[PDB]
Amino acid sequence: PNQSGNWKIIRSENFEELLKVLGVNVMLRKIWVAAASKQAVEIKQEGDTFYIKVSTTVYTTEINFKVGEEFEEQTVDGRPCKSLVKWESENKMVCEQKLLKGEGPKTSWTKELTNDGELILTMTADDVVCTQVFVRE
Ligand SMILES: *C/C=C(C)/C=C/C=C(C)/C=C/C1=C(C)CCCC1(C)C
Repeated sequence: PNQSGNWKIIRSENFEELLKVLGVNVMLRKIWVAAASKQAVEIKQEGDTFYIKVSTTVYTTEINFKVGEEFEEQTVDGRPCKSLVKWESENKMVCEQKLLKGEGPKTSWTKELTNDGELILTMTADDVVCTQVFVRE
């Protein structure tokens, strides 16, 4: 059941708390928290192959992966990492991340398309879980 589409954010929970764990400067946190409620997300899914574009005025990223194959992306705070996505269930994928260089909080993300048509993203750093909920444009 396919996640392709243009998605608009409706709620963002614990994003500032996540940025705190990641050590992001407070003045930057305020800007990023504001931008998080205005983001645009585009997904192109063909089976296990994904393209994801996340766009805001301060931050934009493009993610490319196939489920089950290691790939490179960045942590939320911008550090290059090695990632691997697996299906946890029919509708929900989970990504484990490992920094290329250095140490820091354990980070991961999940993405799920629900029965009622919401896309739910979670992003985790150590004990803090941020949840962002999207609906189709
Ligand atoms: C599967 C969906 C993924 C992996 C989405 C990742 C989205 C981000 C890493 C978003 C990051 C943002 C910032 C770093 C600051 C501006 C607000 C966000 C939420 C767009």
